[PDB]
Amino acid sequence: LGENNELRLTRDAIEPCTVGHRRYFTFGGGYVYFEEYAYSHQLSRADIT
Amino acid sequence: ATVVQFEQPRRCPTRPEGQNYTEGIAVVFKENIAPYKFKATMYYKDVTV
Ligand SMILES: *[C@@H]1O[C@H](CO)[C@@H](O[C@@H]2O[C@H](CO)[C@@H](O)[C@H](O)[C@H]2NC(C)=O)[C@H](O)[C@H]1NC(C)=O
Repeated sequence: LGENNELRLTRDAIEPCTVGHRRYFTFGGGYVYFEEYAYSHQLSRADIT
Repeated sequence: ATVVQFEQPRRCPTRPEGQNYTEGIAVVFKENIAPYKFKATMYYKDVTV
């Protein structure tokens, strides 16, 4: 998953695993939420100020 | 903890299609206040004593 619903084909986007990881990524018409490199849950636009 | 997002584009007002006009010729009449006028002839004789 790239930026703005783009599908990248080369998985060369890596990173040294870190404690405290917590990220939202644009997915579909909303977001997807990962905590500690683990799929937490998808989340639609309305639930972010 | 605190996480915000940018607002997305908006639906702009459609330009209204607009009025349609009928081309025509018009003659505007009003109430008549002029008296009917017609010429006549008077016949008489003045008398005196
Ligand atoms: C005057 O004529 C135009 C012709 O295009 C009308 O266009 C209409 O636009 C409305 C949007 O309100 C559509 O629902 C109609 O389908 C359109 N009709 C056609 C034939 O294109 C326009 O609406 C007319 N005038 C008014 C006041 O609506």
